[PDB]
Amino acid sequence: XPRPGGGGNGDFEEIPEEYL
Repeated sequence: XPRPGGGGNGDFEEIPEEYL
């Protein structure tokens, strides 16, 4: 769901916040 960093400019797939 929520993209890493909030999304917007840089719509990436959901990446574990726990990792890096």
